[PDB]
Amino acid sequence: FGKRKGEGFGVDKREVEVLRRAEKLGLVTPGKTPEEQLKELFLQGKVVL
Amino acid sequence: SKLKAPVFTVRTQGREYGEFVLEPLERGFGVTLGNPLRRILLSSIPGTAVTSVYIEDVLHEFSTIPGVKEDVVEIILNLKELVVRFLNPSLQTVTLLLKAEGPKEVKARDFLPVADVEIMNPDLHIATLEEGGRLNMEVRVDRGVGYVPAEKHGIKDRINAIPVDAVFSPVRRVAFQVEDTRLGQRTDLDKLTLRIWTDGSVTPLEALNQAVEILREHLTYFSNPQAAAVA
Amino acid sequence: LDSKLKAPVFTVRTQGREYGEFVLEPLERGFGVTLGNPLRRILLSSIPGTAVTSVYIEDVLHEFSTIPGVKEDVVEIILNLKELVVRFLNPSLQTVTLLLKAEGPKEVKARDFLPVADVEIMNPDLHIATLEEGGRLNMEVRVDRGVGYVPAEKHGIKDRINAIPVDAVFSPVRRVAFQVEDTRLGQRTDLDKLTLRIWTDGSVTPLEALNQAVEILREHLTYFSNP
Amino acid sequence: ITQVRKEKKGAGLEFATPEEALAAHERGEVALNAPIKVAGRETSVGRLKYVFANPDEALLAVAHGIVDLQDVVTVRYMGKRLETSPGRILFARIVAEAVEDEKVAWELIQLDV
Amino acid sequence: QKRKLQVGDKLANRHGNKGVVAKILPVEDMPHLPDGTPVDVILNPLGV
Ligand SMILES: [Mg+2]
Ligand SMILES: [Mg+2]
Ligand SMILES: [Mg+2]
Repeated sequence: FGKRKGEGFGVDKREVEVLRRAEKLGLVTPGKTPEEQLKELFLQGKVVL
Repeated sequence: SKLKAPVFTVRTQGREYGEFVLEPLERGFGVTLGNPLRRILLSSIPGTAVTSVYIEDVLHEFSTIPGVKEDVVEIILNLKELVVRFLNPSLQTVTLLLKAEGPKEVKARDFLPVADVEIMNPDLHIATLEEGGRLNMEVRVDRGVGYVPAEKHGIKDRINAIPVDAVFSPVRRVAFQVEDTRLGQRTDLDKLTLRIWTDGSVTPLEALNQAVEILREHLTYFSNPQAAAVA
Repeated sequence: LDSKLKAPVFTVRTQGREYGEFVLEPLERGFGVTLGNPLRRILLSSIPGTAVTSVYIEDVLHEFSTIPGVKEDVVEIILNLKELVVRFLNPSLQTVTLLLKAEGPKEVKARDFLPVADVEIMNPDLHIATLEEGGRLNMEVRVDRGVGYVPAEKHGIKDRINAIPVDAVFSPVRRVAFQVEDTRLGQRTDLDKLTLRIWTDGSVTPLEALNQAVEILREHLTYFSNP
Repeated sequence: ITQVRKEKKGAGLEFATPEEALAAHERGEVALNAPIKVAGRETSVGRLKYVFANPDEALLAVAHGIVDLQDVVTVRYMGKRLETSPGRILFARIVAEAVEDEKVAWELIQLDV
Repeated sequence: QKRKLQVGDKLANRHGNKGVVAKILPVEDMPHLPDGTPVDVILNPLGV
């Protein structure tokens, strides 16, 4: 991820939608930043696809 | 309230990598434009690859050579990584001649130079030669598109030549980012960025151009409606 | 290695102004979905159309109120107003306001709306409301040109205090379906057969819709031209 | 596609008029699919906020990201005002188109599960 | 003979998950990561 952040790209719209979905599933905690949530998923071995 | 032509930004590093930005775009057009181009970039972009290999005193792929560490299967596996750039667009095929003896580590740079032919990866390993070890090769490299297995093309120059699996696509990787953007009082607009990694044979920009051309030409196919009579 | 093959034939099947089927074969591997998806996205989102964006009814405060003398509630009338298909005869025209005043026992249709210059109503037999004895309906509807789908809260337009904002269904295209089937030409077995299915409201035909859709796409491809 | 969302944010708050409910949801005080009560009858914000004249509109909205197939909502289908998800409408239309009969198909399926 | 993997060939992992290759997609049809990296293999979760 950090590689991406340095490369000059922020969080994708699709990533936002998937984050909303996962937030409804109770996979990530509400209120955290997109990066924090993506990390929360990544620790569960899951990634946006 | 109709959006109009977006600014188009280009960022290139060498011949290998590129980023292409289009903003602002209407909602959903990041994917609408981005994805088809990616599909075309990964598949239909023409390029070059080794289509055949002849080695002296080698009857087939299943053989080894005295003084050479790598077997022929490995030699071909290495030659399959060879990136060959053609300058003149008219040129279809080139036979690269290599003659070497050891001890030395034979690289792709050791190939005898040809007019309007540039190896984009001279440091690519080919073989490991030992005292007394002698390697003489003729490798046929062709223009082409997509993935054509050795089984399909069966290309053999001379009798003992070995057909090689050919991956023609110059494009190594394609990704596209869709970021949130705004113009004036309009929100939820798309900012599209195409990231293109190639092998150096063709630049990301060229790839993007001919990909766009392929999609355009494909859109030209809707221009001739024909009545379908099931009755 | 050698590859040379013929350009695909575009096949058209059309029933009325409502529906059409579009077949494109043969295509190179994968190109069935390469063409199909963007077109579907464009056909749904970007095709120019008309919609009812606002409604005002006499003696009616909010959307969930009722109308004395009329059986349908305000909700049900707004629904029918969404199914109203209005076609603008002139490109200059952006927005119109259509007035309807009727009473006594009647069944009000879309044809009852007072005609406006360069405004055509495609579905005159569409049923807006039924009025009883003593039933009084006086209403004005705001019709705009736009694209895609805008919920009522997003545009939120009001000409006056009692005007109720309506979900704007702009898209003349009601549905788009596409399917890719494997097809073969000679010894090429991986080729694609593209089939498109488009439902419209009649204001814009499916073929017109597809044509407008592919044009939008081509025009977007020209945006990679000058940095 | 045929399962519906059950949300805990609103969790049975009482409201007088649907405008108040829509306002509460607007502030983020009530989830879209949360089982609230307006005018003494149990309903949800989604049923009030989105009322579709027909399946094509509802699925068009789903296509635009306005709602999700699992959201409970109000859809007008076959002269009936239905509280259900767009997804169940989709299933209904799948069966319907498959058998080429709308009435019989409507009779065969169970929409509410 | 040099045998490439083909449709109907048997694949397995060390945990007892076995399956025959039913489809070989071109790379552009493959699910991919946001960085543009396509996956190699798609295994059905229903097998777990
Ligand atoms: Mg195919
Ligand atoms: Mg509503
Ligand atoms: Mg039933």
